[PDB]
Amino acid sequence: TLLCCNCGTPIDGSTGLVMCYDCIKLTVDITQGIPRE
Amino acid sequence: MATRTQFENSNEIGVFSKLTNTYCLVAVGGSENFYSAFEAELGDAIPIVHTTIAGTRIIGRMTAGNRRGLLVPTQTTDQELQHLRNSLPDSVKIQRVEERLSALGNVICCNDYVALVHPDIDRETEELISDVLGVEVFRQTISGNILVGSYCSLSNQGGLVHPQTSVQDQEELSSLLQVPLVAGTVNRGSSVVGAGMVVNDYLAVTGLDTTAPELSVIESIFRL
Amino acid sequence: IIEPSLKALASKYNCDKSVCRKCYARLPPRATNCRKRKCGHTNQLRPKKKLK
Amino acid sequence: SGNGAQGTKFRISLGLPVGAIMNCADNSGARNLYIIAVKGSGSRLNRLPAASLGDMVMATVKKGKPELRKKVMPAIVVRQAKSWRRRDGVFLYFEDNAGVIANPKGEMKGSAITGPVGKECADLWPRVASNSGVVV
Amino acid sequence: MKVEIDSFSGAKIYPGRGTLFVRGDSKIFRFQNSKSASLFKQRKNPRRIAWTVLFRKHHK
RNA sequence: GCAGUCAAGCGUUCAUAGCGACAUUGCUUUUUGAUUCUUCGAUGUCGGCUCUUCCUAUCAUACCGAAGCAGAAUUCGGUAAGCGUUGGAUUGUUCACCCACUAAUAGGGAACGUGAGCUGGGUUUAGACCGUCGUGAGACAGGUUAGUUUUACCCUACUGAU
Ligand SMILES: [Zn+2]
Ligand SMILES: [Zn+2]
Repeated sequence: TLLCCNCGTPIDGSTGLVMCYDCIKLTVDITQGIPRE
Repeated sequence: MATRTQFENSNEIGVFSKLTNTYCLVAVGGSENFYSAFEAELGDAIPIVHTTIAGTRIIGRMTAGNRRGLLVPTQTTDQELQHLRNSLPDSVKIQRVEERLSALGNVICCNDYVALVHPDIDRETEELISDVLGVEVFRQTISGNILVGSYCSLSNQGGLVHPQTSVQDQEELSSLLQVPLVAGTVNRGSSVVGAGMVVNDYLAVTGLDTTAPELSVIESIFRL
Repeated sequence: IIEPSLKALASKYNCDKSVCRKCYARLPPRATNCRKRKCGHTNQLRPKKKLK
Repeated sequence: SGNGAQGTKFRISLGLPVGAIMNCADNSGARNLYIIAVKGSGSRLNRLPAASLGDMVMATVKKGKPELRKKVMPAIVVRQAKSWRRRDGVFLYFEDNAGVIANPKGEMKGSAITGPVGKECADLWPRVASNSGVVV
Repeated sequence: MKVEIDSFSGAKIYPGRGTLFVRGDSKIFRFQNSKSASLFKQRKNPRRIAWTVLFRKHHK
């Protein structure tokens, strides 16, 4: 029972997790620093 | 309401401040911006004190206080005790505790009526807590995190915990403390809510990265 | 407030200049050679770029 | 020093250099930390760098939770056994060199710290002070 | 300005002099000199060391 | 290896903001090649440790100028060599590669600095093993292993003392 704390609306689990899946998909990136060609 | 600020460049306010329903504490570190964020929404019935206990700026974690008492560790000196006593109302009694867990603000999550506390505190210290602050104590944990005053922010109107807290844990704790809780975060995912922010009955202060989704919960849980 | 007359006045000193091609020395717009010895008094000048 | 460090720390006797293995004091599942390098270090021929209390280092894990080890990560010391001096003249020393895992900005990885912690690190890193029960 | 007491010998410790020791259980120990500091590391008991306050107070 | 002039043309249309043809003049001895001029009745021959100084063709630092230089961040450029320019894995290694910090981890010289200064891992004696060649003794600039490193009390220099 938390809030997505970026958008707000997504009440997620307390298994140990962060802002909403859509929010981490669209805003957060962890593949930077590479050319794709 | 909830203000947002930074002590120097830190978004952690509960580390450098200790806010109650009758007094407040701050660290002497400049930033009149940081001091105005308290002076603004307050009256002269709440006196602010610029202090540094044990030669430290980490006062909100090294202290734990209420609206009628203040607990400080054995490492602070008579000079600081006296600057506090000559600058704080006489309605509170200050006591220099003499126990191991020097970080009182991490091991005590206190308000006017109830006090979550760390398990391994001495039985002669918990009784002093009850004596001074005038409070009943409970000693379990938050959700395995035994640092209650750091992983749980709390008032008499509302309470907040970190996002690992089970729903059974929330129900149990809300029943014991007799105030509704809710398990969110602050300053963009910072699970350390008892330190990343600080709250009163009619006031909260967080960091500039405390976004509006977090401020909404903070203004929903604590106003009531 | 911009005061475009004062903008044109300001351009006389920081924008209405030329630059030598070799030494990169700023020079007057009405120049015929560079006035520094080490370059060579070269008659190969260029104007300063204001736009873009 | 300002890799998320709040203020400026006074000098502390350089206790534990590279090659050192200090205990870990958090609940991150790591049981020791092998220092390899230091931040803010100075460069002099044949002087291997060193780390003092409060300092941030680069570390490797040599025991615990194999999803942690075989990679470099930042760490922060919280105890050392080399006797340093506070400006009130007193000398003091712990009995074990010990540190903590963290991210480069100063945020910890675990949730609590077993054992005591130095004032000279708690005043400098607030997140450390939040996760600490005992400060000296 | 405050004055401390050694944990081993019970000697007054003025500012500037002696080491200090923080054990793993956080119990803090002050040592006026290397003598008491090392007699602590050798696990000696002050109640058996003749020149200490604990000895002299138990012996009355 | 470095520099200068011509610069087809690439560089959102906008020959040098920048990169790059054809060539062309030409520099240093800090590179190979060539010579055989000095040493064949002793110039002790690799690298590393140490230590000092000098050069600038500036990696950073300081001050300036120009940029498809808003800011931020970068690039180029000018004086400028005052100060600094690392810890480590593998390798004998110079060279190289990689990890990490760092303001930076620039290039070079002094008999390819430096063995009566060290070391001796390597090369470069004799022992011995393998592979290939050879009928054979034996060869290999191929691999591997073991293998004595000398003297200063003189003159000068230098450091300090009368
Ligand atoms: Zn979301
Ligand atoms: Zn010129």
